[PDB]
Amino acid sequence: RHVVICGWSESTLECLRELRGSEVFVLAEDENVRKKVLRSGANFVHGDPTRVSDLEKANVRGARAVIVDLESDSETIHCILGIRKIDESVRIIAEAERYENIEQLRMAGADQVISPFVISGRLMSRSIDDGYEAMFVQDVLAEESTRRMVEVPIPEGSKLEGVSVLDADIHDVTGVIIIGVGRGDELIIDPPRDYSFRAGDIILGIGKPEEIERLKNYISALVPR
Amino acid sequence: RHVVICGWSESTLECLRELRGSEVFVLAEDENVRKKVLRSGANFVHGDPTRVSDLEKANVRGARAVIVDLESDSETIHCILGIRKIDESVRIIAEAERYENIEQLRMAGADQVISPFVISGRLMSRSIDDGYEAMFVQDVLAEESTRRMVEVPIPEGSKLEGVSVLDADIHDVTGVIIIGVGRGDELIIDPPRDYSFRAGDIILGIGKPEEIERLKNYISALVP
Ligand SMILES: [Ca+2]
Ligand SMILES: [Ca+2]
Repeated sequence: RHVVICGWSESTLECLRELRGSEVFVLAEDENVRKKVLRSGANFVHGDPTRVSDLEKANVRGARAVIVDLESDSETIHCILGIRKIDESVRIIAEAERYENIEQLRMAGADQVISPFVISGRLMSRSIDDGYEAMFVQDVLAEESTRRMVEVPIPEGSKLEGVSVLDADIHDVTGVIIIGVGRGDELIIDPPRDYSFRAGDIILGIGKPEEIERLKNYISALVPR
Repeated sequence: RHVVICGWSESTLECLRELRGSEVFVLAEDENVRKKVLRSGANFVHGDPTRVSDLEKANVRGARAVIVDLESDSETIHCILGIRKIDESVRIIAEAERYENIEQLRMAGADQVISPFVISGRLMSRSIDDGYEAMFVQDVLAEESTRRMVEVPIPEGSKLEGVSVLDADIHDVTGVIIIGVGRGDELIIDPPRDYSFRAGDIILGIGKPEEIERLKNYISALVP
């Protein structure tokens, strides 16, 4: 199991740091970065992320995911198109440089498009009086963070299958704040009364590590007599 | 009140979208971006963001905050230093596209640094299996969305002065989920039931527009 990164930028550098301990391959046109990629804990492949043969050389086929961030959005689109020819099942995550290009990255094949500047502009507008929201968005997104945002799936046979958020009382049992539930293509915030947890749901929660393990055990199957 | 933006890029373009309604002044060297800044709803000031005289021309003194978004690392620093020569009472928020320059920005006196690529890279690493965490950022930050994150300050004279979060029962009363409370320069995520609110505390919550305005009224002042 392994991850592929197309393009080397400050974003994919940050990405790789977060992937410490996992197998990762980086594909870029600049040979000069090999040493830093290596010390950053990835395997480096010198080549062109828009050319199929090179994406293939970088183990895109059967990758757990491919992360793409080339210098322009048109290069990123071409890489996306090349990846899809190789493997139609592989998850593709793409950074967009300019807002007007977001849908074209999706149309090309990205399962998800991240727009650093859109996120930045939004935080900027929220940071006029203080920095607490940016404090928050940084306090949670980092793996190294103490109290972090985590995803925990509702397993098959869960205690909570068919049970609503109110009956669940997760925050009392576990200490975890439920900030969302990921189901199918949608993320639901503050689920209403008529929401029941279904196996396969992804709980987006915030909590210290021991509160997280508490949640995981809590949502398990009823142990019969 | 008014806000000043030094520089222009995709970041400040999006920023203006969420500031439509505010008086915003954009100061930038590239005359070519006037038309776009104007359509975006800000007033355009042509000039040099590193220069005290042009920063003053852009209404920096007395400004609620200045946002600095310059391609040059060294210019960002000189911009920060120029603002501070004009008015130390201004909140300064600076964008860093290079991690290397963050400490230089703080040394110069930036109050806050935003690093788009740290957030982006972290979101990339959180998105290997699914995109829910990044969806939580698209959904919650776009002020033009259904259920967003809001800062609501506790006004002096608030009904909730000295009132504990358990006793406050905010989520039950208003529908807003409390994520954290900010006091001073610390953000307390998920404050314990016996934490007592104070004027000047900033409640971080997520809710619908009506829940939010419900919370603003709930914590409103006692105005005899
Ligand atoms: Ca990039
Ligand atoms: Ca910038």
